[PDB]
Amino acid sequence: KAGSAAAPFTKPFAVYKNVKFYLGDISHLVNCVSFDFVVNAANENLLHGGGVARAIDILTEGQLQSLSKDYISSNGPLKVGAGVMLECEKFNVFNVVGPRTGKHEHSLLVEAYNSILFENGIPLMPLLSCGIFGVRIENSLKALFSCDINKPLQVFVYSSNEEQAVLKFLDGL
Repeated sequence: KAGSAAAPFTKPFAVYKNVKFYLGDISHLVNCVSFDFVVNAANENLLHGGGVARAIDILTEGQLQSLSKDYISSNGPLKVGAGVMLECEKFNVFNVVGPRTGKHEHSLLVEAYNSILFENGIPLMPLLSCGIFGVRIENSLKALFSCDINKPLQVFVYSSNEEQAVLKFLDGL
């Protein structure tokens, strides 16, 4: 929930330099914080049937998936590490593909986080590759903080376990 809003804001549970972290559903947080685009942790085929992808698709009333079908028909699956901005009616959604855990996960997460950073403006974004893709949250955080972050990021996590992982990670800096 917004504390208030000349542009919305809410208390992050942690801040490190440019990066603010929030515990919250993206469906809620799009009304809590200030951001220029939302980041969808997408799969290569831009099939947004589950997770944060489905939350964002529902927020865009199916526009994300329809724009994604067009993008795929014209351009093909996103490369792991790459992202594409799809401008929906109410939200610009940057769809970025984190790697699955294994070889090259760090460099690929770094490419993905850099693609977010190369978009204009402030993202409201999850950490990438956590959960289903199997990357340890600590490694996802490590990749993110491996990048030159010269703009504000609004980063969200869903569980108190993730929140503790972030606070522990941040403590070690």
